[PDB]
Amino acid sequence: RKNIFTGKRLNIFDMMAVTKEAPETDTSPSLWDVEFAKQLATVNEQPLQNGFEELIQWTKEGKLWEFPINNEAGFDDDGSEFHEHIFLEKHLESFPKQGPIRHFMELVTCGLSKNPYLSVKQKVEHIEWFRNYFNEKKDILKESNIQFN
Amino acid sequence: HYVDWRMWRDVKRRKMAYEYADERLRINSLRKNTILPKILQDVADEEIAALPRDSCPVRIRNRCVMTSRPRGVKRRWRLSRIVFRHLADHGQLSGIQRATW
Amino acid sequence: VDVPKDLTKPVVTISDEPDILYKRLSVLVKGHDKAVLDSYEYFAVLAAKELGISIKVHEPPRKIERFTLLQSVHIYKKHRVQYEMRTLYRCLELEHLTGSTADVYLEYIQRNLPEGVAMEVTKTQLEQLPEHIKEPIW
Amino acid sequence: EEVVIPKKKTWDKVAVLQALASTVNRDTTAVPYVFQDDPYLMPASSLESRSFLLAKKSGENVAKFIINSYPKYFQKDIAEPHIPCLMPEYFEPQIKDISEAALKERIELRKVKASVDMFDQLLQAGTTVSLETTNSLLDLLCYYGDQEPSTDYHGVTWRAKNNAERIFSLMPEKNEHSYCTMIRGMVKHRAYEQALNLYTELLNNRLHADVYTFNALIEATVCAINEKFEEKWSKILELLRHMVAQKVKPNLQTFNTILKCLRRFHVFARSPALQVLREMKAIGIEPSLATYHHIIRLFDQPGDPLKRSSFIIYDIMNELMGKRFSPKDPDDDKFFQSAMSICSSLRDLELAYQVHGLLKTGDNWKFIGPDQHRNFYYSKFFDLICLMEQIDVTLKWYEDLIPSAYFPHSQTMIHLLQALDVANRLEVIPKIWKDSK
Amino acid sequence: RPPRRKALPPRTEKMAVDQDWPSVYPVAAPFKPSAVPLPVRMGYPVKKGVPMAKEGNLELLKIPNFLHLTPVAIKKHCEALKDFCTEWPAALDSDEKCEKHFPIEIDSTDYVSSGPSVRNPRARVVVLRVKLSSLNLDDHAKKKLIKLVGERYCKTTDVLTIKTDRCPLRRQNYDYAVYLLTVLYHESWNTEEWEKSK
Amino acid sequence: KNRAARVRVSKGDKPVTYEEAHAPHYIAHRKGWLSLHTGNLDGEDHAAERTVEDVFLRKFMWGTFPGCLADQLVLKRRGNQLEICAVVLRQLSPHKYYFLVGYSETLLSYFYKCPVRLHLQTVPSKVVYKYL
Repeated sequence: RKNIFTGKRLNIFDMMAVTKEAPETDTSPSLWDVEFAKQLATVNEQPLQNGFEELIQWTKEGKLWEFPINNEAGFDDDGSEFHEHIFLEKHLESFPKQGPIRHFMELVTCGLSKNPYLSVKQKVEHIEWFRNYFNEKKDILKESNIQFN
Repeated sequence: HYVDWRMWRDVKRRKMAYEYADERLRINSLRKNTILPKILQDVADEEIAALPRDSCPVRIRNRCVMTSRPRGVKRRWRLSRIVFRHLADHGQLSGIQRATW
Repeated sequence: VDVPKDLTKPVVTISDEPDILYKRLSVLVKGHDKAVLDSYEYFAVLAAKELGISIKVHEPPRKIERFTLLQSVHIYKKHRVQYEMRTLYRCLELEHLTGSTADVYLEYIQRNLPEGVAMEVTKTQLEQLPEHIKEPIW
Repeated sequence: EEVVIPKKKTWDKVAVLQALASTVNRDTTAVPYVFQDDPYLMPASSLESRSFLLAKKSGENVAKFIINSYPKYFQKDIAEPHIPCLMPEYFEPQIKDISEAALKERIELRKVKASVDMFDQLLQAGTTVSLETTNSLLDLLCYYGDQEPSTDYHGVTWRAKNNAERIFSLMPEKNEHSYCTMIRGMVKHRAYEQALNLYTELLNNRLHADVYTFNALIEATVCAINEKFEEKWSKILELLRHMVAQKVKPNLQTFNTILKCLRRFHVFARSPALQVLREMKAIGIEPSLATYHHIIRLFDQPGDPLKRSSFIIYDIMNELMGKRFSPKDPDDDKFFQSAMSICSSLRDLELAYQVHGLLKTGDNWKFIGPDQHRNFYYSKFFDLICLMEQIDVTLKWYEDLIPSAYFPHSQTMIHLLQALDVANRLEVIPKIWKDSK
Repeated sequence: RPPRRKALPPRTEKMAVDQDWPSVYPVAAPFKPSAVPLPVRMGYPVKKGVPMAKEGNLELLKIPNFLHLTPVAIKKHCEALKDFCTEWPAALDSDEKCEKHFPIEIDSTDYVSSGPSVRNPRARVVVLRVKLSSLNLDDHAKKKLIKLVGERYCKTTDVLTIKTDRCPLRRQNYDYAVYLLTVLYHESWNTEEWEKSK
Repeated sequence: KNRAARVRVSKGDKPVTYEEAHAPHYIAHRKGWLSLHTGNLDGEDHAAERTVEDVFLRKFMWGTFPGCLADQLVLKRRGNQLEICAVVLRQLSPHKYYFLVGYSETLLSYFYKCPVRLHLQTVPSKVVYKYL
């Protein structure tokens, strides 16, 4: 005739004034916690009731594409920006300010800027290789009276 | 386990061309221009000649991907005419039907 | 009698960012089958009508790419086989729908896109002038 | 004239799929979706259902074994975006030199022999190891009790001759975690006496045990000795007071372990279990399905359920009605089985209907448990329905559940036949036989 | 001799005429004869024959059936999805008002195809369009901008069209289009000394 | 005389299914394609890769279900999904069928990095459209 939730208690722990508002989530996870989480997942583990649940699980696992379809989904070119791809003149600072070498590297940088198939790293690598090659060939260039740096 | 030794040679050529494509492009860009001095262009010619022969893209042949046939290959499907006909006449290629008009 | 007593629903969060406005979505579906395209058109039109989206339909002219191959394995050049790959089109133009509605409708019609039917949706995104262009910085 | 731009509604990548799935109910005529919808491959019995699912899982395991054995045949990734879960999985350590990084790598890879050898070589060579690295090694060893993990192919389970205690002795620096992991491993492997001894060592060292250590100690204290209920009750209260003094706040696992261990005494612990539940409610540690299931199993005993068990189940159902559950305890799945068991025992069809409605509300159905538990639950539910319901609603339930929910057993069919005979609706008797076939 | 398993009767027999069809087919699935309670027949009939029955009919298995998209199912799906939609601004009743308030139109394309790879380079193209009338320009700035853009401006439609396709991503191309519009506008409003040689 | 994909009449007793009976010039006229994917449409790409995948799938499925297959496969592709619809004889016990289904689905999913489903329809015997 009495509610079970109301009555004499253990009276060991008083009603906590404030719950834990300063969690220790910064701690590293333990194998015990990993297995506890695995069991928490297992208690919900059930066979798929219908095809919609299968699609939901596949989307969660990443096996199935998200919709609406984004052809660039799951791909960012290292978070680059348009100015990094196009304005590559800043990478020509190791080249003569004026001269035939500057003209050729201007052509090369224009071609690279027009190129949408190369990441910024590869575009920079091309210019770096050109710089290294010209440095190794500075003798011939200076014979032709064209200074390189 | 390729179809024939010719297919193996083509695979090796494709792999080497992919490996050396960046350097070949850089050296060709150094060559195919008039801005740079002639001596540097001649040096670039010698350097690109010194590259391995199989790295040249012109040596790549579009053999069939299933019978190594070097001719009659449809580039869109990379199959010889005989294999393509065999698959299309059995209905195993989507949307391909006999053309009658 | 085994109906669920309560229903669970997905979470739709009204963000504070203003939604994107779309002037026109041009969903161009390509297929090898006219009946399949007609059924897909009926499905998409019914979905748009039940979702309160203005929609128009038209059929761009088909493209029949043809090519020829030698028939016999050896010689007999005068005998050939000609194959073709018909591409039938259906363009659905959806006018004046927001970004959320556009995303929902596109996801619904793309997840149900029949096999053998490709889709090319073109989105016209209405935009306002940037601050640098409203008045000259000069 | 002003134009307004509506706010952008945002949702999860599966929100549309969930919304669509909300509109489809369960196909009564169809077998569960995991099977093949073909007459020759539709399972025709509970045994056939279990065997078919086990065969499918065996095929998946064989495929995974071959993938893992020959990873070079599946390394060609042609998927965009990348799909990590479809790539082969490696089980070989990369850091081969004896180092702390190699030890941590082996611990993460759960290679017990490699981890033990790495620790031995590290100790012999004198290279540096942190307290956290040795703590992780102790976690790995004690949780498994040095038992080698089981893969597809390649009682007091605590071994008397084990490397966990050996490494603990070899451990120069020990902390709260170092004692706690060994205590938890001993309790998990039912080495209660050694766990209590190490807890005494921790108390002597003036360290503070974690809540998990307290739960393990409660289990060890209850299962170590055979005493009257009051002795274990006083011991549990003393451990709780120790936790209070140490200022550690308990969790759901604490009271869950307390009830699970006190389940032995039944009538002795009946009212004290109510006191524990009241304490849980006062603290704010909301009981989960496992807590109620443990209370049900404690109050369950041959005798007269009308005395106290009826009150317990009715109060539990009144409390839980209209509440969506969540995964809180690893034993949350067995609640519905025991609930339906008592529903059948009490012959209260209304109570069973309330329990089933609670199961159907929200995502509570996912807590129905494994295949055996689901079959038992539905068998008891259908037996009660046949016993205590009008034959028309009984037949409606029969159509709704079987075969979509479960495959009936001969006893359930006999009960249905008895109900039909009571209703004098023998015209269904032939159909039932076909159903039996 | 081991017993031979007997195939069960199809569950279409147990179906009801007034059942809920979307429950049977929630998602796109191949045509299952044991699950479709219709006496459909497909196949070119033999002489003095009938079209092949659905059981074993590979032709029906080939068809991308719409049995999961019946009108009842479509209506229920739309009712469920109505919660996700946002109402279009009722003020913008016509394209005239849209151009009045939103003078920049950005065109982009998403391509859906069957395959394991979703990448498609053609999706990176962005097309910005703006009516010079909707911009704020004078006679000289408009004349200079027209010469600067060249073929991108169609005097018949008074629409400037900037097409950006040189960046790998669509967002980068959109940013480049905005930047190009900005610099073109600023140079148009900028006057050079050598412009006096006109 | 044309010989492609035709079953020449010999005695009037050899049974052939619907697909075997029809000659290549009946494709898209009286019989649909056995594989449906957007590769061969206008402007689309990766037709060769899809064709190679289809050929390998057909060979693998024929060699994985020895004598079980009662007809050619149907390879449908929706997005990155891949449904293999097959018609199989009722020879093996369903345990072996389920084992093979799980095996083939998992192996093909890991080999082509796409979610592969396998739908089997069982028939008592090879369906006979006519006799040749």
